Amino acid sequence: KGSRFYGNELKKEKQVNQRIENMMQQKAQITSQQLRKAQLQVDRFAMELEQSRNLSNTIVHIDMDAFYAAVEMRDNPELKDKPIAVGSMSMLSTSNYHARRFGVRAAMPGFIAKRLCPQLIIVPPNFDKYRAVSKEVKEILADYDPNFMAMSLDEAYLNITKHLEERQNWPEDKRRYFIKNSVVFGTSAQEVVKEIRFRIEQKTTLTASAGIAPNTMLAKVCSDKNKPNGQYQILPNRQAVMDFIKDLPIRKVSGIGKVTEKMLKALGIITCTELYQQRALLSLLFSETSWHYFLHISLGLGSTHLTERKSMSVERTFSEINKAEEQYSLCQELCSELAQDLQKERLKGRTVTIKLKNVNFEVKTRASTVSSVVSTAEEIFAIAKELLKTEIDADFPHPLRLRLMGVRISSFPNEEDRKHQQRSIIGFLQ
Amino acid sequence: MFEARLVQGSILKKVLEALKDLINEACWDISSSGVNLQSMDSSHVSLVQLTLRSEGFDTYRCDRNLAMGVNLTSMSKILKCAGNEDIITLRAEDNADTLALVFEAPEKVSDYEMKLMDLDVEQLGIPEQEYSCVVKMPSGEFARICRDLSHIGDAVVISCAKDGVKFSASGELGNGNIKLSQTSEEEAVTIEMNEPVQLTFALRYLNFFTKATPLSSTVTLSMSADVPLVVEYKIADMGHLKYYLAPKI
Amino acid sequence: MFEARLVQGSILKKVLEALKDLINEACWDISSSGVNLQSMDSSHVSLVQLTLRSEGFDTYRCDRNLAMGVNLTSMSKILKCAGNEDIITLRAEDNADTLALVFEAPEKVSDYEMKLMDLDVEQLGIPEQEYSCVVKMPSGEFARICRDLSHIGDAVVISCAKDGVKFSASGELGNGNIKLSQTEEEAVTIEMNEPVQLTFALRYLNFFTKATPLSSTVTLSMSADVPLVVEYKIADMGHLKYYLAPKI
Amino acid sequence: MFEARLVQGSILKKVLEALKDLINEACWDISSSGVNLQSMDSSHVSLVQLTLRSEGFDTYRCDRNLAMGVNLTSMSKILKCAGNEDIITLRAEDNADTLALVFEAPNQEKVSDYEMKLMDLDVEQLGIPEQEYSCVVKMPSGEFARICRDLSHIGDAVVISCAKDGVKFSASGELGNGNIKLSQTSNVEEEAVTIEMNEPVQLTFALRYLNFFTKATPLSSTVTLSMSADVPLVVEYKIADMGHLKYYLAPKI
DNA sequence: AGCTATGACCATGATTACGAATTGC
DNA sequence: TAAGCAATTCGTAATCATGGTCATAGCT
Ligand SMILES: Cc1cn([C@H]2C[C@H](O)[C@@H](COP(=O)(O)OP(=O)(O)OP(=O)(O)O)O2)c(=O)[nH]c1=O
Repeated sequence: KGSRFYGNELKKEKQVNQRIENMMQQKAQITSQQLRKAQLQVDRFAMELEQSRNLSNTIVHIDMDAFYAAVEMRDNPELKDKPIAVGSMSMLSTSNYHARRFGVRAAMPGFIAKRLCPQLIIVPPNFDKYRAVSKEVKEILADYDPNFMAMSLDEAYLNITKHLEERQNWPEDKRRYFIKNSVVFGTSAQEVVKEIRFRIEQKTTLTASAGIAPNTMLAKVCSDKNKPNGQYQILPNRQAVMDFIKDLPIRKVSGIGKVTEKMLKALGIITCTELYQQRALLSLLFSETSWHYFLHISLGLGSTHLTERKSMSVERTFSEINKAEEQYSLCQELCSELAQDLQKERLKGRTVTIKLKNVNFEVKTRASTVSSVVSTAEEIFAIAKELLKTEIDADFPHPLRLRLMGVRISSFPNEEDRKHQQRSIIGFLQ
Repeated sequence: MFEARLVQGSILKKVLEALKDLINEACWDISSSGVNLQSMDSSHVSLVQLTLRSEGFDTYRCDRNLAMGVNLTSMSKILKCAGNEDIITLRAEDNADTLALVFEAPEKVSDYEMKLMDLDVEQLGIPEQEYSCVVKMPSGEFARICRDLSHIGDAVVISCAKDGVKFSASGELGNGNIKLSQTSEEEAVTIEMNEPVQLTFALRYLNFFTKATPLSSTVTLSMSADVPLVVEYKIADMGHLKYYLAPKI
Repeated sequence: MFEARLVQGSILKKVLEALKDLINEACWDISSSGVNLQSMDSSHVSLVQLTLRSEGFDTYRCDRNLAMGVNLTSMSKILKCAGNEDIITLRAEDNADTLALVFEAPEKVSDYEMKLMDLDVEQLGIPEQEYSCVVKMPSGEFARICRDLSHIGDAVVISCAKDGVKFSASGELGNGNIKLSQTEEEAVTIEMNEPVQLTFALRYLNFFTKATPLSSTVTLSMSADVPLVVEYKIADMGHLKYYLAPKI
Repeated sequence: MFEARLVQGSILKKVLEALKDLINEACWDISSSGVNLQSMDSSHVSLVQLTLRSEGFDTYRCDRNLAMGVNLTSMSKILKCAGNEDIITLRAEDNADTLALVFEAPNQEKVSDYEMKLMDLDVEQLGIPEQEYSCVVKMPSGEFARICRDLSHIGDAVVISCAKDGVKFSASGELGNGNIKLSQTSNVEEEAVTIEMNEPVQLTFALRYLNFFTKATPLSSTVTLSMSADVPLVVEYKIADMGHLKYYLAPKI
């Protein structure tokens, strides 16, 4: 409305509109002669892309159906016909399908959606249960492919290009399960996924969507087509990839978000056919990796064959602070809890990057790289108090009015660089 | 009103020629018994500790404890102006932000003034413990050794035993092994060996340690296990300059 | 046929190594009085006045009165090719634009035939004043005081009273306030009339004090608001004077 | 195996100092007569040759005529880690990847063992057969380094002429032709510039290399130069009666 | 006082680090 | 009064390794 959050998104709106006009001023200064060499180059590379468009594999994505709500619903039998909401009065993680139509979505505050539905319940989650109900599903997913790639706790890219051929010579009770025998599932590529959904159904007391595609980005959106408890399928043939690549908004694809949406509402893009019809425009306008992503999201291309940790953070928000001792003392708890969580995987980090947020919402990530590997609650804090010092005393007569501080260990080392691990001196001092 | 007359001026020139390359700022504690310095550098690998007590000063007086932050390159640019013989008279008032050096040639009485700053160096050091290997060797040889393995690699292996002590380094052009075998008046190699200890350090701090070479001719390397190497120089009748360095792996 | 043979060959070497840094090309006026030069730097502040008389040239012969334009960098890079114990024979003709040099060694002679040029000459005179203060100090101590002072700032305030000559400066750290009191060829003598306190800039005095190996001692010559003389006297050959103007 | 002890531990700190910016890879033919080297440099005009024969060594044993491919820049970075008055022993196995250097001080308390990783290359043994010359000039070493560092400020080419009464080093430039003239010496230490001749010589050479060739000047106190027509200039240094170091450089056009 | 050593100071690509912005779940 | 993690993108800029130059000093 007219909030501080409204003020900072107003400034961000000014900035994105300024970049809109800075793009339109570089859009007018091209001609019909500047649409020649770039178009020929990007379609020569698209000939090099589409000729070896190999899609003999069958990649399956398996989402869930309101995962953080559904795993509560397998553990809350009282209100199965009710709309549930996880989170609290600041932010929602995900709400269920009895409330999606009413507007109760993700990335929405706990006060925006709650004034829309007076009859609702909002209960904070239990983050330990989902880590087990993920692994229970992963037990079923490991059988159909050992190299499955769980992105989050629920999404799961699986490759069933090999399991299907080694299923043809099977009997009619190996391919038949029991309700918790029940209906026999066939040998087709739809049927293996029907079997997977049935096992995840009557082994977790829940439901799970799915999606079959020749590629990964197609699977991510086919998993959204027939969405609650449903599925979809595309056939591996170069014609049939084109009939679904049309008539799609770019509010649906992942990797094209909200601001790259508005920077393409300018050039007249809604469908991916229009997004294909601007080869020499988008190749000259946008950056290198972004026009790469646009030219490969145009023909529907991507990952034809499937494939450690690189950061670990703790951030924390709070009310308004205006003192000098409270920031220095509250950086220590965030150094300590992160030092607890850094040893459970036994990783030696060598960078601390604090990150502060004003009461009028500006990010300030102040980084510092050391040469001593950092593990413990006192070998971090003497790298972050010298950044809280540099950015408290650079406002020389005035305090910092922050609302969020957060530390971030990074640059975890290789096997070539974990045999020479230099140590800090603060282990030895007293 | 801190006031300190040093009749051998080259001691202070040699100290702040040693400390300006490794660290670049310091916070000197000047109290009623001497000058102390405690400083770890930016990468938090080495520590340098320094004490010159109030007896080798040709005159010293101080009435209240002072903390004096000093840019060491500014002080090494000011103290480049004394000759090797200037009676150096460092004066400083208490609540003023300037340190008045007054040189005196043996009547060319210069009078320089420096700006201080607000520096908060960490008020902690290695607690008092006991050490396993204590080599004492000629400091020209120690500087030659620490400058004679950096041509190989950035890792020194100090392997200490009873007959002697061995320095080895292995880098992309090969490897090298210098062996010190014990002696038979200041070319004397005494090894107070207890347990034979093999460790590995970074030469990019051992080369900065050997810039206090004309402050003595005898250096004591004191090692243990899971404990930093100590290199110690003794400024004669004055005090000491110690360098602690952390090991690899 | 001008010939000027000097027997202490290090003289011209220390002179031209004190001049090649400041001014680029200059005019050599060649007469029975000797060798003369007045020139300005390329920033029009300092005024170099070199005077060499004919008494101590070991053999002099100058019939006409010539003027020779030289670029001092090439002349000094020729004057880095002789030892500190040679006999210089400078030579010139009216039929050529070639300043010849011969270095004689007591059996390695060194012939050089350097190019001249043709500059548009400026004969500016110096009205001689009666100086307020003239001080004489050993050359190395002044070289040390200016070089030492250059690390502190650039605004040297030379002060003078009968008891003491008092150099000050300032800068981003604090004022290096050197003194020298009233005091055996290495003494400090102060001839004072009125006390002086006058500003100069160190970044040209540093170009000046590279004539320190010429003489054992220098003389500063000052008046109120008149440009000062810094004079390095070659013994029994002439002198080399540098003029600097005060600021503000 | 090959082991060679040499008491003058400074000669390898100077022979392998005159040869680090010139070349960067060479073929040490370690055989029964002693250490050799032959190398045209990174510009393929200047021919280094080097020989430390056997009888000048303190002790010396090998029978397998081996051919070590030696990187001279890293070897000089290792030999710059020794004292001046040390004693140097070389150690090599037969099929060895590495080579061991032993630096024993005469104080004997400190001993150094360095180990250098080799390589393998093949170099042209472009043999330099028996020739007869025209003019020989035998002169001080600091004088020759001084002459070339003088004339390299004037120009960048040098005419060298040798006649019965001495030598002219004539160096034109953009600013006027320098000229330095040297004569003999009759009845006098190191000052003797003895110049013998059968027919006079006027040749011409460059000066980018005679600021490299007289980097060998702490190795001796007399250099010799030799010259004739249609034969390159021979810049010869002698070492402490162990052998010699030749540089070869050709005339111009 | 020149020759040479050599340590302080300085130009300077260049890899590496920093930081805001953007996307996901 | 508007989260909590992680991952990635580009353009800015800090530090470092590099050779060149200069000054002062041990050696000649
Ligand atoms: C998108 C999003 C998800 N999550 C959490 C909550 C969800 O339960 C879980 C899964 O993300 P998603 O699977 O995309 O969302 P969902 O399964 O809740 O809803 P749908 O089935 O319609 O996709 O991850 C967040 O915490 N924050 C977010 O911004």
